[PDB]
Amino acid sequence: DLIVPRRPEWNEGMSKFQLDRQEKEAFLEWRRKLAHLQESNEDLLLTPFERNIEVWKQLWRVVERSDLVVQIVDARNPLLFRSVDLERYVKESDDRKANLLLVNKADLLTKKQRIAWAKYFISKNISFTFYSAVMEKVKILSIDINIGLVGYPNVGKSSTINSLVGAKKVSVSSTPGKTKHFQTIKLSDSVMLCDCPGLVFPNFAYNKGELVCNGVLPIDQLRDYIGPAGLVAERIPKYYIEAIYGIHIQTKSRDEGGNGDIPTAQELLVAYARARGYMTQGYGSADEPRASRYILKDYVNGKLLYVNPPPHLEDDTPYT
Amino acid sequence: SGNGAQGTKFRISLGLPVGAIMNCADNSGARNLYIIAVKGSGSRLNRLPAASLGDMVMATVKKGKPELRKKVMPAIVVRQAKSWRRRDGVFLYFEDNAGVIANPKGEMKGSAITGPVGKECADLWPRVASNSGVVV
Amino acid sequence: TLLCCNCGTPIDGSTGLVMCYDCIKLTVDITQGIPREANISFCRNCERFLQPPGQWIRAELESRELLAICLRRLKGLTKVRLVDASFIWTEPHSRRIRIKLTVQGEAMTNTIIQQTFEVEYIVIAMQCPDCARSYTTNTWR
RNA sequence: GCAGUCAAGCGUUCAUAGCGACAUUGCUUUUUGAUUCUUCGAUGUCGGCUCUUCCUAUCAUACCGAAGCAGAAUUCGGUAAGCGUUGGAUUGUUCACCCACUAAUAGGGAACGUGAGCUGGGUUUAGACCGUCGUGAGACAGGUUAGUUUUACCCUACUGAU
RNA sequence: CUCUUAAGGUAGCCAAAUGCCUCGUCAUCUAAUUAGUGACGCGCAUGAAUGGAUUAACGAGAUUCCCACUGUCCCUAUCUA
Ligand SMILES: [Zn+2]
Ligand SMILES: [Zn+2]
Repeated sequence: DLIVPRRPEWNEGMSKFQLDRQEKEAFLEWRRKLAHLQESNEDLLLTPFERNIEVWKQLWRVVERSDLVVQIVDARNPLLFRSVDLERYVKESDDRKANLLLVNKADLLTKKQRIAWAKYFISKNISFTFYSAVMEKVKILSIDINIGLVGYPNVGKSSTINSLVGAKKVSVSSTPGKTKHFQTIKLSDSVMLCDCPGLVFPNFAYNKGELVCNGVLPIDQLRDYIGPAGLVAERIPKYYIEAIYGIHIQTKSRDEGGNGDIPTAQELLVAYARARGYMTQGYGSADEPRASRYILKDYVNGKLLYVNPPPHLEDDTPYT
Repeated sequence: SGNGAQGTKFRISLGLPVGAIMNCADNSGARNLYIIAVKGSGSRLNRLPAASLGDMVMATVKKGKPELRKKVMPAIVVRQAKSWRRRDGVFLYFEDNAGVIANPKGEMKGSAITGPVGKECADLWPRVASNSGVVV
Repeated sequence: TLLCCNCGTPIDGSTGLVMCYDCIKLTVDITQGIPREANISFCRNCERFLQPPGQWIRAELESRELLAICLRRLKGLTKVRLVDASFIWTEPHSRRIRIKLTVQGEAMTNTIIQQTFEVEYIVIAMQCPDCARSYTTNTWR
């Protein structure tokens, strides 16, 4: 509801001292507002975001230097990362606005679900573009003033830059901790493209009982390891798991109702690392915090595919 | 040594030193216990400490129910395989070494001890006597 | 179909439990053995704090490694387990760090309960001595 | 490094039940440094393992005394070296750091005890790789990996035996 | 726009046999890890036939863990030439 920091005006005059003072102070008011929001929702669930001055200053600089932004969000969960106060924040100059949001990494959605997603992306009147980087569309092509390329990391937003120009301007990584200190691109010299650093937006749901271990948290640096384990367990059923991996895991050894069918990942990580041979220091046990990393970095790549439905609670959109 | 123990035990032959992985006898969810130390053990240079029947040890779960492992917890040795002498003359030994997870007061964590339990262990703790079906 | 056995009144379930919720709230503690106020040093020039044996960690104010250095401060938080030590806002000038901690302590028998408790971290002023001897003209290498 | 000397203050107005200023007297070789006195026709060079003995500047045990010592638990001090002072993870490590038991895991010395006692992980020849430096041969107190550890039968000492 | 007489470390890779600080930071394995692995990178002092990255098979090469096994050890004893 209230998730963005807001910089009202520049006023063009002078005095960089108070131009820095009013921006620092202004930024701090947003932090106090967020703490008040935190008392409200139980006591525990905090939205994922950042609250330092400089990387928000680097967006506060570029929003009016572009005066139009375009978005790069992933197609496997595009409902959550459409932050409410960013299409509302390209509104405040009373000029050409309405950002025309784009969703990328959309190769993974087939014909029976791209149209079902376009139904949601049209019906509630949200700006939308489908691209594997108004109803008459299947997917736009690589053929089809400053542009603000805005995206939270590991969405392939630096692989989008290596697919429209061929210049190799910014450095992508596997971990999402690289993009910072923006780099503008000159191409088709009457038009300019600017860059934005990696800015995750505050989303008020699913933060500690989360689903956000797909694009946000460090997979190589985690210390809960059972949340994403059961998250990988409950979707992508056992037959597709053994189809991809080839390993024999289970035929319901424990017959009690704690597991039943669709097995949880305390007999999955041990069944993966008993085949990969990863053992502990002292006893021969398959270490689940070693198997969990190779499960998570294989799932979030796109090998173990999963996409949620359009935001109505459905049964199953993917069919393996 | 007297950490919730009832009385004083005779010197049973020291069956299993530190590093011994004995079985787990109760239904706590553990399956084996890795002995790291024995409570009330004397210090001699190079003599690594050993646990007899009925001793309270500090141990670590090495297999089963991941709520239980990666932490140090007290156990009580209820079966040993080293043959020891009872003062009424009989020598005896079990077929496996096996212990039971307890709190520092001596109260158990499980609810039933599968398999036999030595008399010298069942007598020294009134909670191991309450949860054991077969005694010797 | 039981009774609390500490206060006596409430009937509680057979899911595996202990005396009443107010009784475990007021009588039973699992957060004992921690200091609720803690001091840490700093330098106003290089902005470097430390645990008093060790090297400066080169983090800044409102960071992530503040959780690491406060966990590495000797409290009872390491052995009582840990989850969700997320940060709480404080005025920058007021020179305090406020962390909420949630441990899952073990009760009288097998029952694990949640906890909400708080520890304030107050920062004192220093000068980073290893930096003060660098300005002092002792022997050179 | 430790011991005393005046002890601003702090310890709830409680100069000493404890701690802490300025400066101040002094000790031990158990360490940093300074010379170059002894060995350059060689005194085998780190650590660990093993084993014996000594010191007290006492960690525990014994007996006392004094406290914001009610009991319980602590603190500090006096005699006191008789008797003990561990098992492990990582590192060659001395050192350090955790884990755990314990009454306690005190500090040291005896050619920085101890290689014809051992080991050879480290260092310290010759082989080779990297990084930096040099035009180059080559250098590095930087990293890494391979690299022969000799003799007692003599005198004494000690252990036993005539 | 330039500054030295040319250019200004590209693709890659990493506390690597190359990282002084350094037992770097985070996670993980362990009861405990200056070790091992994964990840990060203004990298004293990585880097493209002074070859860079990856690699099945092979190795009396260096390194960490597990299973089995054991006098290596607890803690020594006995026997034979
Ligand atoms: Zn009650
Ligand atoms: Zn400083």
